Amino acid sequence: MLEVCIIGFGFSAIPLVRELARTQTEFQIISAESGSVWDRLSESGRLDFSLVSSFQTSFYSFDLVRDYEKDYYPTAKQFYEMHERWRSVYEEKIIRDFVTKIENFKDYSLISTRSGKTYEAKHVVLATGFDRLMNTFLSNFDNHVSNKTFVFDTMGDSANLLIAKLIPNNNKIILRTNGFTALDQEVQVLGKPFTLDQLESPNFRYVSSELYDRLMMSPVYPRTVNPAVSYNQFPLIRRDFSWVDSKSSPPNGLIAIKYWPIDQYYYHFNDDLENYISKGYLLNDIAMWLHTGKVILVPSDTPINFDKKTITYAGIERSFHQYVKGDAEQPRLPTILINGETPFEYLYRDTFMGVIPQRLNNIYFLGYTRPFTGGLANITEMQSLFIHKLITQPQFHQKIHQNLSKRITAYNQHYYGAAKPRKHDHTVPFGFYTEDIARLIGIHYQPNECRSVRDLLFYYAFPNNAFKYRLKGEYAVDGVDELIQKVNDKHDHYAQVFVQALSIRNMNSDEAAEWDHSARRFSFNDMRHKEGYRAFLDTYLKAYRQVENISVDDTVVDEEWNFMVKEACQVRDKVAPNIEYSKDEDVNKGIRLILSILDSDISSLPDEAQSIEFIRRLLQPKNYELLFIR
Ligand SMILES: Cc1cc2nc3c(=O)[nH]c(=O)nc-3n(C[C@H](O)[C@H](O)[C@H](O)COP(=O)(O)OP(=O)(O)OC[C@H]3O[C@@H](n4cnc5c(N)ncnc54)[C@H](O)[C@@H]3O)c2cc1C
Ligand SMILES: N[C@@H](Cc1c[nH]c2ccc(Br)cc12)C(=O)O
Repeated sequence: MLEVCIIGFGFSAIPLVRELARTQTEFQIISAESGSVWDRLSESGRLDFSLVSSFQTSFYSFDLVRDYEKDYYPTAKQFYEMHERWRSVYEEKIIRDFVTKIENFKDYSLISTRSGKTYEAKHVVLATGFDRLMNTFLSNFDNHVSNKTFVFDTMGDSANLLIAKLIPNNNKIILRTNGFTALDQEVQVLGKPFTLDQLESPNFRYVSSELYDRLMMSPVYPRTVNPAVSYNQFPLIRRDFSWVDSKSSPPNGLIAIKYWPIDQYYYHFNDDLENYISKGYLLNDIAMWLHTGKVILVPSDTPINFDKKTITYAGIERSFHQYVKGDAEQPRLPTILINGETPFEYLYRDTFMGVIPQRLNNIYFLGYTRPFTGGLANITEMQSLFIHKLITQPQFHQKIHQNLSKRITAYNQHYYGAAKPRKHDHTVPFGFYTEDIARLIGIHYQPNECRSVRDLLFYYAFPNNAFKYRLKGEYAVDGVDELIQKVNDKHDHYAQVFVQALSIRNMNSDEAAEWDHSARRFSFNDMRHKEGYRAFLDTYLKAYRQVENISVDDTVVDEEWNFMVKEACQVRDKVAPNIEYSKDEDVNKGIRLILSILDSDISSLPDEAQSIEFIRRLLQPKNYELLFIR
């Protein structure tokens, strides 16, 4: 009898397959001849974009320990090429077939395929990915279309990439939506670029949820009246967050689009523009789009007639080429029959950690948890270790399964509270989720075991990437020690984010919100760093056009657009003139102090002032309890 059957092989299954091979656990892989989105993109020649996520968080530890030399954003092509190298390694283990049904019994499953071949497996892993409605617009939709109006109903990473490809052909973009959360994928810290995922210091939640909340949420919730922030210049981008019923911030179920702010795009690519664009580094600055009016927001309830293909805003009945419904995404599960008979119904909240479903035996879900920021690799790598330990160690299987029902209840209380199930429940802050899996497995770190200030930085400030937990113990990866030193050496041991937490320990929500926005350039949606980039933007559009052999005339005028843009940008034409310290000042001093006491013993530190008292209490954080683990 087959010990393990993995269904679907793309990206998510790689780490688990690796661990099963290591313990010589008997496994077979079944995966469709047709492959995935990435093969459609490959063969239609549309691997012509880059990831929104850092190398550090998008490629697995066993690759990073060989190939990390610096932070960069991988291209679509580099991501697919990495899928194809790992497929080649394991191709002998893969049956090319399509699973149509799983019949789940007490300690085994009967798997049906389209060939009609049947397989019996004690443990079954689904790593089948998602059906995504937007994939067609990326796969197929045309790059010649020009000067048309498009209406999007929702704003996600796919819509934002499509908008990036549309804008250089003078296509006009209308977002009719109930707000969206966008974040600069990169932040300049004392002149050095940090991806946003490197600045979240998530283990500060254990100190207090209130402190973690005021440190993180001012770019998301409208807490500052600083007139430089997009959610003040363009109030329509604001969301209804009344659904949120949890002390854990940022909450599970929050989604953001991550985008290149034009200032950082310039710093990276100005020097060799066309060649960078040709590689898939595309400018997707939604905030620069709202600034220059190439995108406009209109109310959620703005009247639209699909019969005549017109939207009614600014007293103008406006004609559009295409309405884009908006990315719904569904896990590609085959029919699963409970005890051979009753169809299983998938709901994220009814699985433990997005992996273990109820009323099924020895069936695990790999790849159906989405990270709030950073790449999927961090999530799937930790899920792979969790599944590996559940499949190979019966004691661990029993320990998790015995009280599965109450772990799930305790998880849902902590992270969702009394909120109704939502379609984005599957979205988790990466640094909570990786840490949660690490504590479940026992490869986590103990704050009490920190000895030096250096150790405290590693524990609190070093990002909770999967490879953080493969330094030592049960799932150690060779070379992770040198990886961490490289990453620490390049990011000043994450002293800046440690200092951020220190700066707001004694503030309230509102004070923290003002402080986070006092910078010359604050991290997210800073509308002061747009105007001075218009010259660069034309160099960009021209370079893009040259790359894609496009002709277009920038003298054509859509006076109806102008009335709608000016109607749209009314609040901005009021607020932006009100524009015009602390964060820049506090960071620069804090970092000097911290770097000075790096190798100082914590326990020994004497009685600036209560910042030492605070640093000492980090050995004994008061909000460490996670009842889905304990
Ligand atoms: C446009 C786009 C951009 C993305 N950008 C990023 C990014 O910047 N950073 C990031 O970290 N992530 C990103 N992702 C998300 C993620 O990294 C990819 O979706 C990834 O391909 C998911 O890998 P997977 O193994 O879960 O699924 P897939 O890659 O889809 O692989 C699943 C495989 O299972 C097969 N299969 C499905 N059902 C069956 C069945 N019943 N029987 C047999 N075989 C089956 C499929 O044919 C496929 O070959 C992006 C996704 C998309 C679509
Ligand atoms: N005070 C932090 C906020 C931050 C940093 N990184 C983040 C990522 C997601 C979200 Br929501 C917030 C952040 C910063 O500005 O560096």
